[PDB]
Amino acid sequence: KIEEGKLVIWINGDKGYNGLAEVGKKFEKDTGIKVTVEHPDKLEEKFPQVAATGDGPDIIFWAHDRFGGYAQSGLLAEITPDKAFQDKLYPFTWDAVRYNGKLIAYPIAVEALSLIYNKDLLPNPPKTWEEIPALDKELKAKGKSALMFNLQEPYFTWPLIAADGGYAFKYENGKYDIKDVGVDNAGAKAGLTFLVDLIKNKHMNADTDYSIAEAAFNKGETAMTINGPWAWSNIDTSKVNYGVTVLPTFKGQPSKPFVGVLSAGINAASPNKELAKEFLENYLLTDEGLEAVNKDKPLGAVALKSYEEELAKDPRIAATMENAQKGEIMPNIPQMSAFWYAVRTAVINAASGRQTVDAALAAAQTNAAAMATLEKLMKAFESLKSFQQQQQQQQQQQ
Amino acid sequence: KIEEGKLVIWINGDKGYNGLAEVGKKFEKDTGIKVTVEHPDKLEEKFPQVAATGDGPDIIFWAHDRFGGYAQSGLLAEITPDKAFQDKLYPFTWDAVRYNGKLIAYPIAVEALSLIYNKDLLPNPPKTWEEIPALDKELKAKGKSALMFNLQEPYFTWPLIAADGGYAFKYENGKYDIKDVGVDNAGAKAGLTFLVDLIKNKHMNADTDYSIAEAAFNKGETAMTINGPWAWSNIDTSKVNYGVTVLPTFKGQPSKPFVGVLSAGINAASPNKELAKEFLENYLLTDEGLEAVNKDKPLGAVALKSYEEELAKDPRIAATMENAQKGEIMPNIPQMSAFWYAVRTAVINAASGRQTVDAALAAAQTNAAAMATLEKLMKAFESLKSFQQQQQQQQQQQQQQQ
Amino acid sequence: KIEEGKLVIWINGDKGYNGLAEVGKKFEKDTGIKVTVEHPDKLEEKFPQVAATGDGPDIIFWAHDRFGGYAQSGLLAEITPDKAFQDKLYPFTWDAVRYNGKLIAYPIAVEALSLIYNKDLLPNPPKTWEEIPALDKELKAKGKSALMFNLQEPYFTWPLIAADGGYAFKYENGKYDIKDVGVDNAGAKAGLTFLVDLIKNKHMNADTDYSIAEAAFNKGETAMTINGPWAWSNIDTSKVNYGVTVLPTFKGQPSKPFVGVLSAGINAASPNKELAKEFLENYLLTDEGLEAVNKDKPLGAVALKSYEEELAKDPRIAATMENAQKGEIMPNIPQMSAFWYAVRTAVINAASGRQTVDAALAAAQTNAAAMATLEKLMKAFESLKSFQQQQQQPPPPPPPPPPPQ
Ligand SMILES: [Ca+2]
Ligand SMILES: [Ca+2]
Ligand SMILES: [Ca+2]
Ligand SMILES: [Ca+2]
Ligand SMILES: [Ca+2]
Ligand SMILES: [Ca+2]
Ligand SMILES: [Ca+2]
Ligand SMILES: [Zn+2]
Ligand SMILES: [Zn+2]
Ligand SMILES: [Zn+2]
Ligand SMILES: [Zn+2]
Ligand SMILES: [Zn+2]
Ligand SMILES: [Zn+2]
Repeated sequence: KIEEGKLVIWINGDKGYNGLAEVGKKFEKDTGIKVTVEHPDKLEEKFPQVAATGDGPDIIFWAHDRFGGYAQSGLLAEITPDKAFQDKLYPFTWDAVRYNGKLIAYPIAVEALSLIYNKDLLPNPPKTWEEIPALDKELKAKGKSALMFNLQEPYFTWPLIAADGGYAFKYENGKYDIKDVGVDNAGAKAGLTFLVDLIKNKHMNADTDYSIAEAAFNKGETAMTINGPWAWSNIDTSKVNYGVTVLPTFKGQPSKPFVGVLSAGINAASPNKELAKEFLENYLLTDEGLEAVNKDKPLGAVALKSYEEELAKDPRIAATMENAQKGEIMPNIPQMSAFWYAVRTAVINAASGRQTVDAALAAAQTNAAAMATLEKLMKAFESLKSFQQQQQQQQQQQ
Repeated sequence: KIEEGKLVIWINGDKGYNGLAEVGKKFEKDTGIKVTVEHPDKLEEKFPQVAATGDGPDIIFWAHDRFGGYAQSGLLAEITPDKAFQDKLYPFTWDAVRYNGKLIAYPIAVEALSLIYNKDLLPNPPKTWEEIPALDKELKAKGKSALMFNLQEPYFTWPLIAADGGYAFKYENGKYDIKDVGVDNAGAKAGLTFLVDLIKNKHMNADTDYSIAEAAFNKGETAMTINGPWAWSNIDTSKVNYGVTVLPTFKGQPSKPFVGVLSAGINAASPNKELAKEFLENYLLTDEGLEAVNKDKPLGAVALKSYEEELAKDPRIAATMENAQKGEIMPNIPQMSAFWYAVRTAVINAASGRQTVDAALAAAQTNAAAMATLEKLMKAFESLKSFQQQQQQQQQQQQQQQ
Repeated sequence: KIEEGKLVIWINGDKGYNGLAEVGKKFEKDTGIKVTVEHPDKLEEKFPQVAATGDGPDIIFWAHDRFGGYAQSGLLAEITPDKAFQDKLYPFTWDAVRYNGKLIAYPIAVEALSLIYNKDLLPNPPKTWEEIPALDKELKAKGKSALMFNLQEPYFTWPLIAADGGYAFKYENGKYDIKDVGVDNAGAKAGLTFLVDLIKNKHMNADTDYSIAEAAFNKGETAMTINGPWAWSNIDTSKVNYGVTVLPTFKGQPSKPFVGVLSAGINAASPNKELAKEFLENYLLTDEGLEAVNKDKPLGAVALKSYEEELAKDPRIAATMENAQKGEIMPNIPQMSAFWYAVRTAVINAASGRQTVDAALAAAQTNAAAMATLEKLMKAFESLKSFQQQQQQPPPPPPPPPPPQ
């Protein structure tokens, strides 16, 4: 009992859900359909629980990375946008929303790391990573630092590593070639070498965690930090005059940051599949649909070109999109979670001086793809196999 | 002990074993060799203990699915029958007895599921699945039911799931590309959807096992049941005037039931190779040779064309063969055992309503890839504590080198 | 040590480290870089500890067989021998020091099983295995056996099993198709069948290890035995007129022993790679270079052509090179560990007569492909989850494998 001639939608309670209900209210006045917008506890964990029984929302708004886990479990139905509508958003986005070579959701917003500098002590930010050794020495004169960011998290260091040539998995025609990890090619090796070199030369530091990093920019002790939109709402509080632009280029090559995409899919057992697709087609994905959601909580850079250009005037949005346009979509696959853990145990050891670059990266590849399925096959089996035998005889033992 | 120079034969019991002694009589005359037949108990597991060591029977009659594991263990010897002899049997029975491109057994009899109907309620049975709902209410008025067959089983339900396009492991070129299941494509979805509908719309029950099915048709409480030749004798004793025909077609596509070709194979450690392949190729696989066994215990439809027509006059056999022709040759690989438990839980979840079609169904592919691996890792685990444990320290090394 | 501006070399306490050291003070004078030659304990284990951290020697001398885990763990650096230098060595040795298509070391010495025969009991040695039966009866009368070698080992039996057409994996350009395990084809069957036939035929015993075969030869109880260069020294002390020649041919085809190649690899962390390459190229590996090492302690067959044709004068050396050119460059991949164990139990079973040739040979490769992931993957995450999450002998893992009922 998901619905019956109405649209109940799910979206995280920190989003522009009030602006969405306004789009649902304008939708109601136009067709005659009651559009409930909800925002329950850890929905992304509770959704695959009820949607498996055939219940819950008609539509669910979430970042694409968590969608592959639904799209595989047959919880999302395939969408069907005509080519006329497919051109309205962006070429790179659609690619973030296909599972098994077929579109599984409508992309809403976008999320990419950008370079945040202090215009007061640094009015013209660097175009490359190569003057940062030059810039830190100059900054050390006034008791300041050129760069200070979280090295304890792979997502933050990945823009540099993947800048020259490195890549997580090889995306081939809407079908990631899983057996093609790229944390070994000279590009990934030269990248991480540079990162550790800055730690060695003392142009940077090692124990910089997110707590320290963000709070080192708000007091104005550093010239630059790399961080995504979620940080903007803290630089305003700190008064600090802040500029946002494209990341610096390494070896002349543009940096590759991982790009998430807030997207909305349609439930597999949601009878109102037409209305759900109807609401999303020309009520939310229209200029206003987003303008209305944007007012409640700004969603950064949007998927829709037409409204993306209207929002482009804002430099921060303008740069986030430019960073996203040369970035790699964070793979929506299940082995992605093992990659992160592998690359994390790499960069921690590489920076610490436990393993020389070339060794820890080549180790990551061996204990990434191989330790990806090892537990997967085992856990996924020992969970379902025991569960199967646990639930079966207990059903008759009730 | 080495199997002996005579042709020693093993065979379960249910089949016409005394019928082989009559074939051994035509064989003891021309070539003059004593053809014994042992009827062992639980031999489907006692074979890789005697034939593994170099003993066991020269020949073994058994369903082809079990022959994969025998074949893979190197216990069975490859055969090469005449190209003209191969055309003596149905081309589809040949693909049943192959491993990695190599023929490893002689096909005897086929066996597929078929529609069984009570002539005194359905004088003309439906060719279409879609008419099951309409026929149910028409019979419910008389206090009856349209169809009733086992649901706690993938063997019986699969025919419908597979009907549209759903398959186990893909067969391409005398092999199985295992990394290519098909319990999730549109076909497999459309099928199980339809089956779950008859359950929720009350045209059909959910908790129906085999016991309730077979009996209800014998008691005349249903007008159709899906079953094989193993229940023919029971409906003979029920005194119920029953028919039998080709399975109902879903979505204009023929329903595909799992096949089961009974076959004989010559084991590797059986030096009496030529005799076996002589006796089997000619003496048993003659027009008359099959009569002999069939006369003891009926074999159902047979792989041999010429003799097939002879029995095909009985519609019961003609439809078993017509349904085998258009079905899945039950793959003889190790991963197949997993396919069962995964669909087993998939179909029971879909029927009880606790999950849904696409939901419980997409799980089966994840369960198929997850169950197969550990089973194909646990049989080495048992071997590591029996070859690197028992062979390394229990026996010889402690029994002589202590 | 980390070095920086110098050259620290690890070899092995028993090889011609002195001869290498003389090349050390030779190179030292020509450039200005003092070369140190050290011989640590169990260095084959020590290297992947200290090298992984950016310490250890600049170059390492070891059998390419273990260089696979070094090249894979990213500890060794890629080399670049010019086209002219490539041709200077025996073509087949270059295949020994390749990883994922890349060269990861310089080959030095070659070591392959040979055929050692007593000249007194048997002047002209048999060139075929099919003659072993008839030769055995001939010697049985005089109270002697024709051949006795190690049977509780696949490194000694394999040469025959593979002689017909079998192999470990598949090398067809510069890679291994690991899903190819060829211990099952007619070759292996016909091979092992012959060997097992000999045991049942009583032409040879079943409970023969190394120590027995080495002793029975040296005492002159047997005519022939299969053994590498390492056993020569003991036959020298036994004063038994021995000769070494090519292995007996089976079914017309040459026999096939696994080839080992001593190699000199350069650490990835070495700041002075240029010196390491210049020392290993233009010094040690030119006639005189090896001439030094060989004099402190013999090397056997050598990767270099010029100095080989001069060493080959010794019949035994030219017979190791003959055997090696027909041998099977032993794979350095991590799967090789399981393969050995697999064949070990396959032969121990076939010899004892428990299972048929066809069974033991099919059951070998299934136990091998299952074993390849049972430990190389299981013990790989087992220790990773143990540490990165945390807060000779297989010793099997957990967890709970509940089946049925
Ligand atoms: Ca349109
Ligand atoms: Ca608000
Ligand atoms: Ca007749
Ligand atoms: Ca077909
Ligand atoms: Ca030292
Ligand atoms: Ca000089
Ligand atoms: Ca040159
Ligand atoms: Zn909420
Ligand atoms: Zn500096
Ligand atoms: Zn407007
Ligand atoms: Zn109905
Ligand atoms: Zn020493
Ligand atoms: Zn003999």
